[PDB]
Amino acid sequence: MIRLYPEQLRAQLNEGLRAAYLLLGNDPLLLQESQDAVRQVAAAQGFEEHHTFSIDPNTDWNAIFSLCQAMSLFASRQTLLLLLPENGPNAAINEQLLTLTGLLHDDLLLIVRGNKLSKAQENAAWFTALANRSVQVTCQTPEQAQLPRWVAARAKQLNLELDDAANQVLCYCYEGNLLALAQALERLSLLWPDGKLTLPRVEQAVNDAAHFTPFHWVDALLMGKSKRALHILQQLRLEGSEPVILLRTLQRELLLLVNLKRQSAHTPLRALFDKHRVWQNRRGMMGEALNRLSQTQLRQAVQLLTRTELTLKQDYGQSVWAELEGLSLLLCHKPLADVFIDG
Amino acid sequence: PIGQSLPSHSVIVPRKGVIELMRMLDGGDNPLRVQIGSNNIRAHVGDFIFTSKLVDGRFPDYRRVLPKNPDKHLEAGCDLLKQAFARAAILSNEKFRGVRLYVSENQLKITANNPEQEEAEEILDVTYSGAEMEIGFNVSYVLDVLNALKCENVRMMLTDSVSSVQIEDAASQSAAYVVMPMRL
Amino acid sequence: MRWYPWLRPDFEKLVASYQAGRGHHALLIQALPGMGDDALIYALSRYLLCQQPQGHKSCGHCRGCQLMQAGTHPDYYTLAPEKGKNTLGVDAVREVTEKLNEHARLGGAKVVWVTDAALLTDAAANALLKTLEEPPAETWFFLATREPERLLATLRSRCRLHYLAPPPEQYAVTWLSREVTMSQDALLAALRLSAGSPGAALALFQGDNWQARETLCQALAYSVPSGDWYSLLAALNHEQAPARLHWLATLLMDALKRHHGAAQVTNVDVPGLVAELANHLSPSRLQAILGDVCHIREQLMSVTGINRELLITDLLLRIEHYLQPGVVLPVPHL
Amino acid sequence: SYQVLARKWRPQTFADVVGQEHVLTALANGLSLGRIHHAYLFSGTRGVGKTSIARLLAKGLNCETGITATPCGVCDNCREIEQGRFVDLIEIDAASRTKVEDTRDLLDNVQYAPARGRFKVYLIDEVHMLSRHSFNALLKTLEEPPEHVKFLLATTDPQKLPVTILSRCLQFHLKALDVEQIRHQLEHILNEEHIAHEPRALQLLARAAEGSLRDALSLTDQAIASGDGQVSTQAVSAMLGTLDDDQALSLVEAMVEANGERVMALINEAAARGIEWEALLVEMLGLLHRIAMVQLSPAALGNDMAAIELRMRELARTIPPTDIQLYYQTLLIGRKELPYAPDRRMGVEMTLLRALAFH
Amino acid sequence: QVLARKWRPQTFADVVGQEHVLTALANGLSLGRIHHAYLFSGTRGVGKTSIARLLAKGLNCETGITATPCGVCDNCREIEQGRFVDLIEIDAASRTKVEDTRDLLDNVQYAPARGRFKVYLIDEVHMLSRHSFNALLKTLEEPPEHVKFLLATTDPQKLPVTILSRCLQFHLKALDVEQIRHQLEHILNEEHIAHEPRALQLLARAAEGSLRDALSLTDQAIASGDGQVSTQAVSAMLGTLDDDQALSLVEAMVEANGERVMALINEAAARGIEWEALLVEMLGLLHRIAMVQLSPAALGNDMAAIELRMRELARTIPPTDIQLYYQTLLIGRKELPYAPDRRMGVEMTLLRALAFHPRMPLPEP
Amino acid sequence: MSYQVLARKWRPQTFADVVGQEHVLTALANGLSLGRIHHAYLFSGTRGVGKTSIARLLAKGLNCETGITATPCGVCDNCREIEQGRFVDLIEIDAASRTKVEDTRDLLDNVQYAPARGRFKVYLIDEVHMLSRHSFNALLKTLEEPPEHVKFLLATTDPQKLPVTILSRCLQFHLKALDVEQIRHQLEHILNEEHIAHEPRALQLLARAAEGSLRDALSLTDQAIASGDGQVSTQAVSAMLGTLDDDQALSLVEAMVEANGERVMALINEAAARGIEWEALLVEMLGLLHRIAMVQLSPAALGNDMAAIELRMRELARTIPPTDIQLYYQTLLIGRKELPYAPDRRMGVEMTLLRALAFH
Repeated sequence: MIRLYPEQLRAQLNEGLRAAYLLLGNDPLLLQESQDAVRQVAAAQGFEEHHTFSIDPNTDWNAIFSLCQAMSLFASRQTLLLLLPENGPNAAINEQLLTLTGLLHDDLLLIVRGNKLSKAQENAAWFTALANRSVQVTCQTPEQAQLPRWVAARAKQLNLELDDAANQVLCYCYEGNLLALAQALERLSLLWPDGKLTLPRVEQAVNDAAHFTPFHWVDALLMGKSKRALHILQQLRLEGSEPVILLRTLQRELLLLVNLKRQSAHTPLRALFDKHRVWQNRRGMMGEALNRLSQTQLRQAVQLLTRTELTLKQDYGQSVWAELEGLSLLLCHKPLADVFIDG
Repeated sequence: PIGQSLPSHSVIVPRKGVIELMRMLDGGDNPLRVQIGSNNIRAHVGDFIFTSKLVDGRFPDYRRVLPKNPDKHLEAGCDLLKQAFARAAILSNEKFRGVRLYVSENQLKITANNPEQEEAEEILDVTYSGAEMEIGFNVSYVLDVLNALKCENVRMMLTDSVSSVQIEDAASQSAAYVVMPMRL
Repeated sequence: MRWYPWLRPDFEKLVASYQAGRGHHALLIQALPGMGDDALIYALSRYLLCQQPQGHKSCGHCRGCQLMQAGTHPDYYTLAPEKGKNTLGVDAVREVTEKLNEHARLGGAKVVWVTDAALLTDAAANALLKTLEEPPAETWFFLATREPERLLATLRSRCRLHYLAPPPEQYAVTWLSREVTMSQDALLAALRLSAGSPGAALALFQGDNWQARETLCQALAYSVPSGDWYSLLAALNHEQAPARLHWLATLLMDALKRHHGAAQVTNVDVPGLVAELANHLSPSRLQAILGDVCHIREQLMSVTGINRELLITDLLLRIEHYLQPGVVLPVPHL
Repeated sequence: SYQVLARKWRPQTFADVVGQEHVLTALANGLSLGRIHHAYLFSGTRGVGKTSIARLLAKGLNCETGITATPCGVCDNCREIEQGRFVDLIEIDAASRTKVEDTRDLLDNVQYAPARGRFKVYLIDEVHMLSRHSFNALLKTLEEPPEHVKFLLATTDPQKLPVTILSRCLQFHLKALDVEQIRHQLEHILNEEHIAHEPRALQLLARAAEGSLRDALSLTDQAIASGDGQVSTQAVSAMLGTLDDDQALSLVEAMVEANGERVMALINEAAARGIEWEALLVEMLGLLHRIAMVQLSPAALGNDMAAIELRMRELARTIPPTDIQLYYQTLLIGRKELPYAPDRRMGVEMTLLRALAFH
Repeated sequence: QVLARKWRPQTFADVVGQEHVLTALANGLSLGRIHHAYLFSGTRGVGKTSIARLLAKGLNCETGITATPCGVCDNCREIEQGRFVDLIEIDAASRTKVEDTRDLLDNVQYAPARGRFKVYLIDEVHMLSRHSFNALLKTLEEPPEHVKFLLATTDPQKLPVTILSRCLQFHLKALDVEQIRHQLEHILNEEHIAHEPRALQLLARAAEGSLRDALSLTDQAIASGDGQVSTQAVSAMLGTLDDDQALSLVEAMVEANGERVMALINEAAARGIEWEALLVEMLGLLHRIAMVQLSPAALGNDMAAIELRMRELARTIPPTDIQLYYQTLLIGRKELPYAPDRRMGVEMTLLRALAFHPRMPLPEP
Repeated sequence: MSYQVLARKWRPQTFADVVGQEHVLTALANGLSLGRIHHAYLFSGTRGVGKTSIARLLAKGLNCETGITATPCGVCDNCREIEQGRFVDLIEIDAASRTKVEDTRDLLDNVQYAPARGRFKVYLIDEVHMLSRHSFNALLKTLEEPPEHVKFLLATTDPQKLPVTILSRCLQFHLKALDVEQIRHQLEHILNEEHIAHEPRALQLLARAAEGSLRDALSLTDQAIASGDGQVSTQAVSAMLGTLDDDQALSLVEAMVEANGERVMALINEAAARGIEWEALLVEMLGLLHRIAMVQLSPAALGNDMAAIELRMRELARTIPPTDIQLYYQTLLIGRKELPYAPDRRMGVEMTLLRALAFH
């Protein structure tokens, strides 16, 4: 099935009545955007009878009219938003999905927003007979990389200048968060009279409806900035953050650091920062930390990380907040080395 | 009174059966005929043949349950009473439907209160000698028997005092019925 | 599982006993339900419900048997766990139980058998105490566990236990071997690794578990010298991690055995590897390590939100930490 | 199906139940006097006599000889008590029930006063199960319930049972039952039973009854079931997985020998028969304890490792106190940690390994 | 019977300690510094409640408003009698519903019908649903000038902070064995019932600062007996001896004894009395001794006279020894489970301390 | 008699009223006064931001009797109505019973009804995150294709329980924590104007003491006042802060590190005297040591919110070398396992502490 990118949704929308315009993707900004465009043009297209009706994981189904000549008290085509289960339509669903494919879907102009389906669903007969009439709109988000581009086009959504200096700083700090970034650009535009972004201006007031990712801290740590990383966490507190997340993300990078530290101490930095991942900008911070972080001193650190993780997670000890202070310096070993009793 | 002396058998019919049987009587059908077998029984009514495997196990006692000296004879009319009773329950206790009675001799009296305010009161007659029965019971049960009591002079044999009251038809003894008081 | 031959003699006694009402109507079969208990159980009900007829038969004939075969025997119950759960809830229980206070409903005794009583719930169990203790008429209850350990004591106070170990290893291997090809060492390594239970032994050769056993075995032999354990993350990182975690343990343990001079291993599916452990590692730390393999195996199972991986990794590094000097080397205690 | 003994061994009088005199007496005594609480709390192990003291009491309240220290055997009420049906008495397993729901209903019926009983007596057992709400709901009538109504609480544990509840019961804590108290009672029992008892087995069971008379009794039924008649040692030693062998010390020694193999190969086969590890463990531990004791006083012990006393002695003295403590300690922790091992067999090996690593 | 209930407090008289809380109550009842809200937290021995009825009865009488230790008029009396109108008692049972809370909120509107203030009184609030908590934020936040809500939450923890910021907190605390002992005696003197101070101590000790509970125990003594409160009934139905036993043994261990210790080992095994009771008993003493090391202070209420054994022990036993032992012991305690037996275990841990005695361990070869 | 009750006002009841939370207040009027208002919105943020106090100001300018102004309008009784429910176009329709599908159906049969006073239907739906899955299908109906007149004004303090669709659908304004000065100043003038006595320092205490909520600030004043005889006395506020707080581990840390004999016991006794859990107290001690131990591995250890106590943490840290910190730390940790088999955790703790003595 045709994959469409939301920005190109008009291609299939417009050209013809796509049955199931399946905005599977996940950037909510993208999903939202792919939804309303079908609808808008759908509602305009005599499907004003527009209802939303999820499809539970539950068998669900209700309005399965898809032609029956029942109406003439209120004739028209209607349109039916399906919000999908987690992974998509399951059995019953799939079934009654495969039924619709079978019929004019008359009055049931399919708009299936959701996420990526599961494979078997996509091989499941319903998701087989939609094809060629439906539209899959990949509503998936930019890499760090494509993110500025997008961001930059997106500026002009707001038409304001934005500043690409700022874009980046948005692309990093809102690396991957289109929606909030979109709203980000909104709050501040309002806030001023001018509402013209540019980097200086976006410093003075920063959208308190858009996050300052773990990265700031952890990256600060990459560097070895064992104080910097710490400060970002003072903030990550006042901010209320769930510790899980921090751990999660930290875990993500550090395990990446281990493995890359195994292979890196003999492989040029940062290439691997993107041969894997490690943002562009981090790549430097990251090529460093492999050199800084010698895999051994690195071992005890993991043992404390794990420790805290468990403290949380099995134990629900909420002192993981203090355990980290150790670790910062246990791991970094300071920007230098300075590895000490675990905690 | 009727029946036979002819053996009884563990014939414990359920809840349901008794209904259809009851159905198989009314004047109608044939008379109801039973082979009381422990096993099963074989009932004859209508074009049916109604047969249970019977639950076999005892059926709890039924002689003891008779009040302790049900004896004050509260010859009332089952109906009137059934009415009065129906009324009284309303501003009686709204939970259990435990009406409390202070049958004035020869008359009656009833004092009901629904905890939840209100009170209902009746004055009715029951040829009742022997001092106030002063017993309350679940009116919810009661009416049921009044009504399953096809007999309309029902003498109650109570032991006046918050203790069981047997009620029987005054007029026969067939339907004899016992409920128990409420609280102490 | 299936009815195996080694379920029969158990049955007979029990039905005998049952028939003699010497045999208590209760019953507990230690033996894995994996080593056959279920069929054994049900074989009993087969009879028991149809009232126990014939000396001892699984019952092929019988209305009870057949209606129980149809299952429509009301007497009959299978009384599995509850499916809104997956454990045998109280409610499930409350029902079947109370149906037995209405006597037999189509004759023959009833048999109300738990599939794997190992699987009961507590409100269920608590519920079942009085019924397993107290005998309702014609009830022959039949319970199944992986091991007796699958049940609570108060219950077992009243369980008329009919033990049932695993059948012997040899047979458990021959039995195991019939059905999985790969050397008897893998059968056994696995069987042994199964605490000798077949039923338990068998599972290993399925999947890529025993191939991964091997797999794992390989990476590790590299890991061990190299002080890169980290290589092993995957070999053991699995839905059967604990199992793979298990594959591994029985070798570590074999290396400590070499550390007490002991040819004896439970994974006779390679002794080289075993030697090298002891070899590159002081037993202290072998020993320390052995602890933890399970411990993770536990944790992978216990810690909510636990990164299977995270845990599989930490461990490797840390091993790797130990191989390393100066890095203090535990021994397990306090 | 087929009958049990445990129940059938339940009191009629205080004797049928071994121990808890504090309670027996506490009971005989309560009963006789006006020291009848409508709140009792029998807290003892499952049919240690949490349920037994309840029975005696019951018969005694609904002794149709009033309230009586002993329940005046026969009374209708008394003898029906332990038989089905008995209106006064309404008994309850709050086990099956967990719901509060179950708890609510219950409180309602106390009203209906028997058409012939003399204390509407209520017996809850296994109350722990019930939910919190179920618990708290009871406080209301533990305090002032309607008349006749009682609240004989029997609990295994009054622990899943609030302070206020205990605060509001006579708690006759039935303490536990000595192996011997048990052995004896059993010894007495089994012998009454036609089938030749079996001392060995009696003891095998006595210790094995777990301080609860009920099980004790249970065991027995069961031993017969699978011994298809007659209590015999062997059927019970085996039935019990119990090693009447000195393998405990054998292995201890072979650990001490630094002997790896012997220690281990032996366990593995034991595991084919799945042989009980614990039994084995407790013993080892004990020896050690004594030996050290034998060091202290090779007499001031109240040791029962006499057959090997000399062995004990021998050990005791030759091995410094210290090390004895230490052996004792090692394996104690390993036992602690035995189960943890995913083959059971595995946990014990560890324990010993660590010992064997100690030497 | 319910002497636990019966004996409950009802006047200021019946409140033991918390005189500060009484003084304060009396005081805030005089000058109008009364705030709407009160918050009694504390033990179920003193009763969260008792002190409330006292406040309540002090907040309204029929003689105006004055602090009053005891009933007067009706209002007060009633209040304490659990009869007053504005009383409006807030509790739980199978009751754990929203609807209950609602009503309260509603009478706020109302002015006291008999009281000089509306006198609602919660006990402990923690069985109720999530909603009812918040429902109160509102009314509390801004309360009438004639409705008094006297909260009690055993733990002020249950209660939200905005309303708690506002609260006049009063905390009731636990009561001594001595005070309890002192008490039980007094009460058993009122309902003259035999007791012996040792039985009293054994009881007073076992109670857990909850006089109500101390009274629960006394109840099953009287019943285990026939109204006696002898030490045996008490010590048996309680399963506890006297410190001396231990102390005598401890004096035995220090002094490295193996027989003495074996003996008292058996002494214990003989009274159908507990093994860790001892262990416990022992660590306590170690500490006390050790306390007495530093200050001529800190000694028990189950010793009114074994003070000297203590003083002594503090003096003679190097601190080291005291730790070793407390330690050896404590480990006993923990490990005692895996022991092959508690008695052995018990026996073995003392063999340990001694095998490890910082005097001398067992004969060592 | 509750005397004064200020924990009802001084959250934003006018666009200008409260001099903390401006982050939102500033862009709020530029949007509103201007026609560039959305159909639907979202409010969030910690209490005492006057969570709601915002949504209500939005409706007023919609529904003012001075058009669509973000300009204050007091002679506009719309405006006053709006600040209460009284305004017909303001529906204070809640969300705590609007959680079944049927609860929401009805609200949409009313999106066919025009501002009868204001110029927007303003459906002020607050604390939303309580709705069933079915409920969430149906609200989106008036967003997706939006009915303008209605304005749906959403307040929550949990924006997560509202789908991405809805979120993407709404414009969110985020309300923040109030700072020591924000609060202090707000009070300082408000109480200055409300003719209320503010001994300045009481503010700073209270300001400091609670930062995040403006609401809190006034609830605490209410007790402070009852205790201050109508006054925000420093005496009142310190007093109040004492009621709700005791530090027995810092003192204890000091006493045990000094090797003071009986001060430790004295303190342990006080710590019992005004009870404190012995375990928590162990742990309370543990953390202090660490904090000093970290003050020595990073001044960063003391986060900016810790400025309030940096001076002593700093200084405790600097009177003590960190090794000894990890020595005592070691001792405490061990003590911590003693409490359970400790016949008493106070003892367990005292016993533990008497060990600390020997290391001074």
